[PDB]
Amino acid sequence: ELRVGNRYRLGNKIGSGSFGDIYLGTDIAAGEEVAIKLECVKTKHPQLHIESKIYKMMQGGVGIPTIRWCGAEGDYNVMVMELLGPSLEDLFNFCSRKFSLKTVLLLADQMISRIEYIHSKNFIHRDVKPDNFLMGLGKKGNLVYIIDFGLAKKYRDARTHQHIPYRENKNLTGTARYASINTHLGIEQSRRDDLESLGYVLMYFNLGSLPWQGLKATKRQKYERISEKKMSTPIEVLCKGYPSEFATYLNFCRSLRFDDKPDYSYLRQLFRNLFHRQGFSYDYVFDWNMLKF
Ligand SMILES: O=C(Nc1nc2ccc(C(F)(F)F)cc2[nH]1)c1csc(NC(=O)c2ccccc2OC(F)(F)F)n1
Ligand SMILES: CCCCCCCCO[C@@H]1O[C@H](CO)[C@@H](O)[C@H](O)[C@H]1O
Ligand SMILES: CCCCCCCCO[C@@H]1O[C@H](CO)[C@@H](O)[C@H](O)[C@H]1O
Repeated sequence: ELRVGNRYRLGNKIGSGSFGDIYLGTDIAAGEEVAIKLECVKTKHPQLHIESKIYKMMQGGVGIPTIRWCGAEGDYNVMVMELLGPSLEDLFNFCSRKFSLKTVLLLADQMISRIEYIHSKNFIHRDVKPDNFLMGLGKKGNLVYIIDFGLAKKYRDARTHQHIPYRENKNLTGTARYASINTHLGIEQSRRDDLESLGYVLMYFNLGSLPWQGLKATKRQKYERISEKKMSTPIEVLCKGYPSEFATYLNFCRSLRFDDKPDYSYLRQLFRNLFHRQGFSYDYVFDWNMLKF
């Protein structure tokens, strides 16, 4: 039996994290399960304390995981969080890697709002991907949460709101599959890039895979092939067979200037108007609704 924080029983691994994997655990006192993130202290660049600080700054926002405890204990840095439900990637697989339009639009609405919230607190996320959105549990089972602040960083000064400077020659940060075109080009990430990535996530959900997925290969040619393919795929080819709003969303995000504040409301309204034009009911009945978590 393994214990951390003189309070939590450590269980088995439930997932990966940017830096440190995630384990199920039990809060022995409260008789409740929790999620426990562990980072090895001999890791080359320890990050967990920084990440926990970001979670603390995000607290109180809708769809932000609650921190219960953080501390170092011997060979591990430990972060204990409220347990959440499955990831959108888990649920996508459950659903045979295709979501209905209704589900994609219900998800888009919340996901835009999560990103907007992180931006409002002065950070960019930098790794918007299905694995980093989790559904809640119980009464919050239809709430989408955003997680993993391991790659996040400030994009503006907290007092003046002066934007970070434009620069280039940046190494890739985040998943190549969902990176913005400017991220592939080595441009410093900013708010538009989180939103562009979300655009690719929504098309991934619509399509089942993206055109730059499953390319094969030095240091390496794989990322270069992804970048080249993504950069040369016409939006209208990517989005063929799906409502025009998906291409409108992507063109909008791509046209944002480096320091522009995105019109989040416009983007949410694009999808909401479509939702209601289609005559969907906003009843939070997702494709996985037969699962009762
Ligand atoms: O990861 C889960 N919880 C979780 N709560 C967290 C709280 C904070 C953090 C943080 F990042 F440290 F902040 C991470 C967390 N991770 C979780 C709960 S259930 C599950 N996975 C399936 O049920 C499933 C797996 C594979 C295929 C299908 C799956 O379920 C379902 F429902 F999709 F079919 N994963
Ligand atoms: C909180 C409910 C328990 C979640 C169980 C889902 C576990 C499946 O998911 C996973 O567990 C694997 C082994 O099972 C690990 O090796 C992987 O890191 C992880 O993807
Ligand atoms: C309580 C009943 C819910 C059963 C949840 C099990 C979901 C298994 O999960 C999955 O679904 C498919 C079938 O294995 C596969 O295509 C996916 O890759 C796999 O991840």
